[PDB]
Amino acid sequence: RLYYGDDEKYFRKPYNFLKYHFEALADTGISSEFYDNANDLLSKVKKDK
Amino acid sequence: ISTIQPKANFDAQQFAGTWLLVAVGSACRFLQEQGHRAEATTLHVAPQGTAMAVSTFRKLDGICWQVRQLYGDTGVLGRFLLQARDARGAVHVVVAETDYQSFAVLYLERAGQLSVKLYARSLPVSDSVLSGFEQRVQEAHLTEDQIFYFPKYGFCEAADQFHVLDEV
Repeated sequence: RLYYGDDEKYFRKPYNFLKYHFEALADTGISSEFYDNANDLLSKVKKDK
Repeated sequence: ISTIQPKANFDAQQFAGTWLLVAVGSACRFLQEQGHRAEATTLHVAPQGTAMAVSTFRKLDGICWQVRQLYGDTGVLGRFLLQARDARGAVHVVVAETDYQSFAVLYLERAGQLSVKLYARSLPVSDSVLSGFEQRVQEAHLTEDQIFYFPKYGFCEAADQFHVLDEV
C-alpha cells in the first residue's frame, strides 16, 4: 500500500497568536526589458586641385 | 519468525536486477478492500553488498514513484530486516524460493502479519511456479480470497528526482 500518513494533521496554536491562518499562496511577477540603439554617421569630403 | 527458511545458499548477485510483482497473498485487508487500484509493481534490486538496494516503482495515480529501501542483512544469508523505518516496524523479509533467471518467492513478516509475494523476471509466469506459490500460500494458511494478482502492464521505471520516496 502506497499511502499518506495522517500524522501532523493538526498543530496547537500558542495563546499569543490571535490567528495563524496557514493559507498557501504564490505570486510571480516578472518584467524583462531590452533596449538597444545605434546611431552611426560617417560624413566625409575629399578634394584636389 | 514463522517456520520458514531462506533459499539455500541464496545469491544476492544473481537475484540482482529487475523483478516484476505478479501476486501477493496477504492478511492485509488493504488488498482485500479496494484490492483493485493496485498498480503494476516493479522491483529493481541491486546488491548493496550484504544489504540489497530495493527500488519499488509504482504509478501512484499515474505518478511514477520510486521507493528505495535497504533490505538490510539480518545476519542470515537471504534474510533481511528493512531497518524498521518507523512505526511501520521491522519487516522480516525472507527469499524463500527462487531460480534467479525467472522467478522468486519472498516472505515478508511483521508482528502478527505475514505476507508472501511472487516475483518474475518476465510475464506471464509459468503455471508450475504459479501453483507452487499457491501451495506456499496454503502452507502460510492463507485462503484464495487472500491472493491478489497485480496487473501485467504499466510498469514504471524511472521515477523522477522528486517522486522518489527514498525511505532508506
